[PDB]
Amino acid sequence: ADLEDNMETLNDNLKVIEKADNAAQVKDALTKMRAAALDAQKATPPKLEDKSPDSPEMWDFRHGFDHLVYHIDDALKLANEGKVKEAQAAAEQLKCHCNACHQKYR
Ligand code: HEC
Ligand SMILES: [Fe+3]
Repeated sequence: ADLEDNMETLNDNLKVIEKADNAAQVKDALTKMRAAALDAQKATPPKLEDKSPDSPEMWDFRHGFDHLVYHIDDALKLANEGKVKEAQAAAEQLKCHCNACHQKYR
């Protein structure tokens, strides 16, 4: 999918997690977020269109998604342990990282 669609997937599923009734629901949402993060990582954002694909900016952009995936994986651990509230709180730790990338590259 294109970058905009993957961002909608991230945004929608964070809301799903916030509204979830059990940890399996959180797990399913996080799983979709993981996949959308890795698909987004393949994209070139508009603001870097005129930069080298090997530029430090593009590596930073890509690495931002690695870190999002790292957080998703830690929250998945909690979700798979049935810890719905902890897993929800861990998913909220994503938000600053959404914001930081947006500040740089949106
Ligand atoms: C870079 C490492 C990013 C991270 C991490 C996250 N987002 Fe993002 N997002 C990024 C860019 C470069 C853009 C602009 C793309 C463009 O074509 O203009 C966006 C945009 C969004 C949007 C808006 C989509 C739209 O059609 O305008 C949303 C709703 C969004 N991003 C959500 C989102 C969330 C919830 C994230 C953390 C879970 C997140 N993004 C991380 C780059 C990056
Ligand atoms: Fe972090």
